[PDB]
Amino acid sequence: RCDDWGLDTMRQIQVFEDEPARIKCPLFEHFLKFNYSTAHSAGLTLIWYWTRQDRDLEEPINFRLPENRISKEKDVLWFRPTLLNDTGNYTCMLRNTTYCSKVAFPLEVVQKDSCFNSPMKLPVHKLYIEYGIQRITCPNVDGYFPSSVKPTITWYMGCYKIQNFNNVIPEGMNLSFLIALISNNGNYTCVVTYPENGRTFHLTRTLTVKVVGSPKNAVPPVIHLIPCTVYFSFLMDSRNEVWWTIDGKVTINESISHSRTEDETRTQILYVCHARSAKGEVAKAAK
Amino acid sequence: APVRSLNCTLRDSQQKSLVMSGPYELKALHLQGQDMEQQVVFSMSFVQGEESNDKIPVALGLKEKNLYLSCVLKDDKPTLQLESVDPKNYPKKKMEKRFVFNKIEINNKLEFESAQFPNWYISTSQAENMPVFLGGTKGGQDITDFTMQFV
Amino acid sequence: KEREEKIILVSSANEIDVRPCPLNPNEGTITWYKDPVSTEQASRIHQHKEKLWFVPAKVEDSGHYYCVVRNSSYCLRIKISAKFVENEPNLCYNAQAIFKQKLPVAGDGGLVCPYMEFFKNENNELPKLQWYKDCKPLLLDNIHFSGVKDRLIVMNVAEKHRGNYTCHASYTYLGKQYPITRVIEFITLEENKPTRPVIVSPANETMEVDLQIQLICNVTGQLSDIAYWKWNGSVIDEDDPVLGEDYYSVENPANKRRSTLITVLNISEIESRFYKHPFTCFAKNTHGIDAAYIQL
Ligand SMILES: *[C@@H]1O[C@H](CO)[C@@H](O)[C@H](O)[C@H]1NC(C)=O
Ligand SMILES: *[C@@H]1O[C@H](CO)[C@@H](O)[C@H](O)[C@H]1NC(C)=O
Ligand SMILES: *[C@@H]1O[C@H](CO)[C@@H](O)[C@H](O)[C@H]1NC(C)=O
Ligand SMILES: *[C@@H]1O[C@H](CO)[C@@H](O)[C@H](O)[C@H]1NC(C)=O
Ligand SMILES: *[C@@H]1O[C@H](CO)[C@@H](O)[C@H](O)[C@H]1NC(C)=O
Ligand SMILES: *[C@@H]1O[C@H](CO)[C@@H](O)[C@H](O)[C@H]1NC(C)=O
Ligand SMILES: *[C@@H]1O[C@H](CO)[C@@H](O)[C@H](O)[C@H]1NC(C)=O
Repeated sequence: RCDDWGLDTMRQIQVFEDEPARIKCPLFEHFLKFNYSTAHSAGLTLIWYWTRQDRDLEEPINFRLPENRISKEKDVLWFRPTLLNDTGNYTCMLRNTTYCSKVAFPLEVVQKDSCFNSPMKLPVHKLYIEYGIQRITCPNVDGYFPSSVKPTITWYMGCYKIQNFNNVIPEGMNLSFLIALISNNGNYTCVVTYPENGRTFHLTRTLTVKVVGSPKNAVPPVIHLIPCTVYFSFLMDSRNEVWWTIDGKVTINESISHSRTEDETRTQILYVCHARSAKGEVAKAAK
Repeated sequence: APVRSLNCTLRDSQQKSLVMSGPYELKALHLQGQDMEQQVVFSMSFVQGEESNDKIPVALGLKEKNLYLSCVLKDDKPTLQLESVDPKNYPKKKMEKRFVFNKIEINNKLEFESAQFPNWYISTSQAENMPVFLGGTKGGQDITDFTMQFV
Repeated sequence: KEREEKIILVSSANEIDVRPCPLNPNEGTITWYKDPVSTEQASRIHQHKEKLWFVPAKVEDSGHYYCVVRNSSYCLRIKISAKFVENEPNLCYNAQAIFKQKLPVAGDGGLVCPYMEFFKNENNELPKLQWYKDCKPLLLDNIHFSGVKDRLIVMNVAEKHRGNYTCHASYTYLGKQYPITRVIEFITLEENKPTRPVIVSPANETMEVDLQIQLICNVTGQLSDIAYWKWNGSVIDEDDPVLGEDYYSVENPANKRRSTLITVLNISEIESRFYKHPFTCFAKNTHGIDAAYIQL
């Protein structure tokens, strides 16, 4: 009898082979309202197990591997480094004799090209076009080493190390974009490499940068067999809607179009046409 | 009028102007106000090329020098040059692929993609007094992004 | 011998300058001459690598100097001219040193301090640039202005930004420090904007049937936009005797980005095909597309 919160997919936890990976037990401060220290004091124990991929048997994790490879430390699970066959779902569970809450997270170890290619679904950090200086930060780096050790961070665009770019300045853990232009679209990689106890590790994150529509051009919706054509200037967290009314609600055919700067164009066919963005709700009638 | 031209001046994103440097060669550099007259005045002929969803096929000729910018191979590498022509014949309407560029123009920021060699662009160098060329990279060491001003 | 670089790069008196040999990258071995130049750095004008150093420069130097790459096989060489200038009275610059730059209001943009590429430190990094506007110094607060490298990133341009700007560095040559000055005239422009051309007429309509008639495409948009006809899913050809296209463009003084584009489908003699498929006008730029027909 557990509270089975299931599988936390708000990881982005695919990970390259031969690299470290720490995972915090997702329970704490998320599923549960408390941290590790409190729960320990509350007489809870934290336990770990997994199911391998192409398997249904919940086995124990092995903590007695060569070089103390997979390690546990409080609410963190440590792989140093990950191997291919580590891929599967890991469960942390907190239990009393009267209490039980568990969740699991996916770990997908993945292989790398010499130029950063992989089946990895890259994450997308959109940048505002022509918008002064904007910065991207090398993701998932905190926890892997103390402030006592200064690593090397190398930035790449494509297969190429970023050195002497026109509007791009690597500033350590931060990559700076000066007045972005659509020329700035692509995959960017950070390779952070550090020493741990007389071994050197490497941490690799790659992400897609897409330059999109400025806030200073964001605007309520613009309206143009009866076509209701509406133009939606790009706004970041916006639900673009379009509907005909007659008074309340013959076929139809929606058609989303996008542009280079992600400005939406919903065309929808067939007496009044409406549109709603995060900046407005308007309507225009028909002849 | 079989095609429309307009007469424009060009600069790159780091504000360098294009001047002609000894013929068959454009170079990009910063210019002082008393030498603004030294700018290559361009004629942007809006030719026919492949319909694109969002590009505009144009040919880039210099103004009464009877030269047009061109894209050809040279040691098996796409290269940008000035071909000379008979002005009674040009500005044609279906221009040969080595004349046509695809204009991408976003908030009045232009880059011209060679139609002959896709994913190649008119690049300038960050350095000064350095000749205009043709690059295989956007977003890197070379500037591929330009501004337009009219005449 | 000679071919002239006839473009007189004017720089600042009492302050260090560097001139390179203006060669297309097919260069050789470069020697500098006056109207040769000393080879030892101590001499206030000299050669180091292949550049002509003025350490510092005084006004008396203004004149023509020569650079000569020689291969025995070839040695035709280039003459360049220099003008040095003391600052105008009550001014931290001189009018004919000014580089003109421009930017659009309501946008964010950046100026560039020209001819700074030679003053880098061994890591190929330049000296912190100090920014000024009309001899008064700038707050690089990263709200209104930011300086990285050779840039002066300016945010929310408005016409108040209009002025002569000054970028300044300090170069160390040989254990004495040297100041480098450049001047930029900031002049504003009309705002940049996402604008898709929009079609006026034809207006998706019928027209009664003839058997040398003209057919008009009116588009409102930029001059860099285009407006063309397609019929039977294909474009008007230069070798189609019935069908002609002539492209005109009326500017607009008021709003240059809202100015008439005109295309005429000069059909001359009808054919029976023309009643069967509509004539579509297309207005298009990088921002978006519009479409309109007339059926015959
Ligand atoms: C949670 O853990 C921290 C230790 O990092 C501790 O300071 C705190 O008292 C604990 N509980 C809370 C949230 O008060
Ligand atoms: C069991 O855990 C529950 C929940 O924290 C707590 O109330 C109880 O005191 C714990 N019992 C023991 C003996 O640890
Ligand atoms: C983890 O388990 C889920 C079921 O909850 C399964 O669908 C998925 O394939 C597993 N993923 C990994 C990384 O093994
Ligand atoms: C990486 O960027 C390229 C463009 O440079 C793009 O075509 C590709 O989709 C990206 N990689 C992945 C796997 O998304
Ligand atoms: C810059 O200075 C020059 C000469 O002193 C003057 O002609 C010009 O008006 C100035 N430009 C601006 C916009 O301040
Ligand atoms: C349509 O274009 C014509 C010129 O062909 C122009 O006179 C007219 O003003 C344009 N339409 C509108 C509504 O301005
Ligand atoms: C005119 O016709 C085109 C198709 O040729 C269509 O896409 C457009 O929406 C029509 N204009 C309107 C608003 O009726």
